[PDB]
Amino acid sequence: MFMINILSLIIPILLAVAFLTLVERKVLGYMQLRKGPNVVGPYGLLQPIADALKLFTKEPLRPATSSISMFIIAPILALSLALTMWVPLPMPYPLINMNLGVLFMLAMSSLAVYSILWSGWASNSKYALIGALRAVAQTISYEVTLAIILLSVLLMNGSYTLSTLITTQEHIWMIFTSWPLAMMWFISTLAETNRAPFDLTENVEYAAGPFAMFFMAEYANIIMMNAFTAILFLGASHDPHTPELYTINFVLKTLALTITFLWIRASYPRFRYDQLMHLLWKSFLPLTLALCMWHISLPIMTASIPPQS
Amino acid sequence: MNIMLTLLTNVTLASLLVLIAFWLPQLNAYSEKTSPYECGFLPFSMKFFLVAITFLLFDLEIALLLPLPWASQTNNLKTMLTMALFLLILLAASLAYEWTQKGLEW
Amino acid sequence: TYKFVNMREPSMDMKSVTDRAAQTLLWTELVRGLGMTLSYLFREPATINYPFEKGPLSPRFRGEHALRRYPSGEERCIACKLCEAVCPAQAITIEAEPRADGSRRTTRYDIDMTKCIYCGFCQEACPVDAIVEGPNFEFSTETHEELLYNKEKLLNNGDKWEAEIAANIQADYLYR
Amino acid sequence: KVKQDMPPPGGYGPIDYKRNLPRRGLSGYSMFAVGIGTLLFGYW
Amino acid sequence: VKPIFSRDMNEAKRRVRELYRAWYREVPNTVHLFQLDISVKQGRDKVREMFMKNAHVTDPRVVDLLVIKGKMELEETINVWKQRTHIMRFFHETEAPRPTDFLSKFYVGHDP
Amino acid sequence: SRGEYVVAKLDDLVNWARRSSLWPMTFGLACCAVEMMHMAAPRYDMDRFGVVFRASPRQSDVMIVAGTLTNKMAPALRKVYDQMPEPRYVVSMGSCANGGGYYHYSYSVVRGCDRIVPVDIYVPGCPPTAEALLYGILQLQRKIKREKRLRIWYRR
Ligand code: SF4
Ligand code: SF4
Ligand code: SF4
Repeated sequence: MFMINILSLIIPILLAVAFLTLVERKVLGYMQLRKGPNVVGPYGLLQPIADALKLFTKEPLRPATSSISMFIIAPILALSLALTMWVPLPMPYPLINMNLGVLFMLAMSSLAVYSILWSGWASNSKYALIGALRAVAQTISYEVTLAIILLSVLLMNGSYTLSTLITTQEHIWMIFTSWPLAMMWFISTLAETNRAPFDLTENVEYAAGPFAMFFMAEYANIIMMNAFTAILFLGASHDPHTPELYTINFVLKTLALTITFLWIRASYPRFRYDQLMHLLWKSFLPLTLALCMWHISLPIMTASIPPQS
Repeated sequence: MNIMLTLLTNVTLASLLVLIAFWLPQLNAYSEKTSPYECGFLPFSMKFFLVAITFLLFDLEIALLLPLPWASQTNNLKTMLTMALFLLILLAASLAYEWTQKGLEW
Repeated sequence: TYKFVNMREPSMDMKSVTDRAAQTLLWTELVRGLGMTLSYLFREPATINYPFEKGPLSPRFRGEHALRRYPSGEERCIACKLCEAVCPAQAITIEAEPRADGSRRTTRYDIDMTKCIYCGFCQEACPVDAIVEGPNFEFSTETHEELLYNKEKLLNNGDKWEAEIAANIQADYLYR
Repeated sequence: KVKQDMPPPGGYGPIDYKRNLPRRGLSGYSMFAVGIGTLLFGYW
Repeated sequence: VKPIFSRDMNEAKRRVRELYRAWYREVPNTVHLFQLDISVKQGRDKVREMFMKNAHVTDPRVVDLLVIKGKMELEETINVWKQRTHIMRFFHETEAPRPTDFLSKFYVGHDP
Repeated sequence: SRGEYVVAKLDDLVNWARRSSLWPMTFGLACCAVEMMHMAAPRYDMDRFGVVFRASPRQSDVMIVAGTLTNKMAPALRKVYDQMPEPRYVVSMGSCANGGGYYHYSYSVVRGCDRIVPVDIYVPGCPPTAEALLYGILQLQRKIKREKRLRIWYRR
């Protein structure tokens, strides 16, 4: 039965990513006074299937990989880590309940970075390596601020247990207590997934299937990060007898956050590498440090230290 | 065993998909692109490495800052608060040093 | 006569500085832009349902060239060849011989649409309204040879589209 | 009689030709106060 | 008349030799850079052939301009501004050889 | 037979996927690129048909030659074309791309992109109206729909 749970966590997420592609297309189009995919299936519901079938039939070209071995491991690592990050998330009950689930999430995101380095290095392409290293630099800065914000917000949770966040936000959403950290956290999540305006347009050598899987892993990471934001700040009511209510509310929150991800994508011009790092090092980092000081001092000075257990 | 099972299932699923995406789709015959990778022949700028070493050190300081949630339960709250503020001040000082001096060039 | 874009000094009033810092810290202008795109989301999309819905077009539209006929059924083209001369891309090739009756009827009226620029000089030059660019813009082919239109192809195009071509000319000849 | 496409008697109506970007939002003091108030309620 | 670069033919020949040295030394690299299928000898043979094509010139001004044009082609070749086809264009390959015998030309066509 | 029925149905499925999710690359060279943009503009919205402008030629299926292919640009077009993965289709937009159009007798204009790359659909016009280009793409979709790659392999 546990294997059934694993499958019921993996397969639906992949299907959700597939339909998220269509949702993004339509949302961006209608924000551009356009109709997204509307011919391929009713309201484009068959568009993701068409895309997948076309991709898995397109001639895969070989990118002269210096190390097929590594070139193949990078997609596997990305997808596997993306799937694993969903496991600790409490939709009211988590699949695997870890006392330190938050740190597990952070570590999984940290390993995911290697997929980028491995892809570029094995690609045997100067432009590929340059772009990969730029991605390394971008994810480098997000991790620091992300970790600091997560620690600061969990200073009121009482532990790194993800399930406890529901109890902490039972009465009031965490955002009302830590809204600046929420802003920086959302922007940091955008930076992590390289979603605009933190893209670096112009791992492209990947052909068809490989590319498709990398794309799936990236979008699954988008959905997972939005879910993490939901659980952290947008707490949801959980009735122990009827968990479906929490599941519905949480899903709606995650969908809203992904829609905001697309909404930002088609609202702002893309940053520049210098500007992105002069944000994530000279604007966010000092403020994150100050807010971490504040969120350490506040529970002590207000006698609001959360329970350890 | 449950977490190990999850890891195994995820890894195997990803590897199976990589199989059906790297070897299955290339079975279909698509002629032959007799096209050689014409190559005929180094930007090791500090601008990149600096971003890396500084991240390593800040990540190290972040590691020292991780046990803070459990450290708030100590009876010696004043001492713990002072030490935590000290570590945060040192992080800020390191950032300030790099910013004030020739650093944060990214 | 001249307007100074930008060239606006910022007031250093503490209230003004406070609002500027509020814009910087609270990301107000980004939220304003985001709201603008959200407003665009709830508008009505401007996409037409091709090919079930066609875009607006005027009677003066220039498209597929077509050779017309008099109401009696005789080809209007009297082989003056001035449309061949005026053609800025030298796309029209006209060869004429006295017909069995004795009129100036072309034995070759070839226009390669792959070289024509669809300027419309040909229809403006023709003194008998024989060569008139039709309303059909959807005549894409799969082979290059098809684009090169013979005299027979032009006559058939004229016979097919004559109703619309005549209606458009009747609706525009006064302007010309 | 001549029937060219001509301006209507009296001409067309006025056409906006200047930037209309309006002013929206509270004052900086007020916005900061609202944020701090939300923070205070959250803290309590 | 103002000389372009060389006042005398001897000065012009000096420029010609300088250009020939540069082309002669560049040919090996060019074959490597564009991955040409010609041999280093073939490229150097072509260079000599091209120089010998304009071997009837007697005006230093014309020789100067020829050297300038030769330099420009070398600059593009060295800077990889030319492409592989551009370098191969010197070696006319697809073009069918046109015969010189009168009887052959008589058969081929009305060629004068 | 049953074998033919299975192969035919599978071939139709493959044909549907490619024609539904055609990914074109904008090889915008001249005036015709502007009308191509108007095709992707809200009024016509090629994306509505699943045709999304793929900047990467390595992930493209249709090369829309839009403009005058000059001799200087000619090698680049072919080199980009052979770096496209298969199946790859070429759509020639505009008289200049079709047979040189206004510049057919120019000293530095290729007399049609057909010489450099094999073309599947020729869109006439100067510039062809965005609907005509959209019509050509739909004609290409129908052309893909008629393709029977698997059937011929089975009947070989
Ligand atoms: S201008 Fe008119 S009448 Fe004269 S040759 Fe052309 S089509 Fe015929
Ligand atoms: S419309 Fe223009 S390009 Fe076409 S045949 Fe007439 S003159 Fe030539
Ligand atoms: S066909 Fe006409 S519009 Fe298109 S590139 Fe040529 S001249 Fe420009």
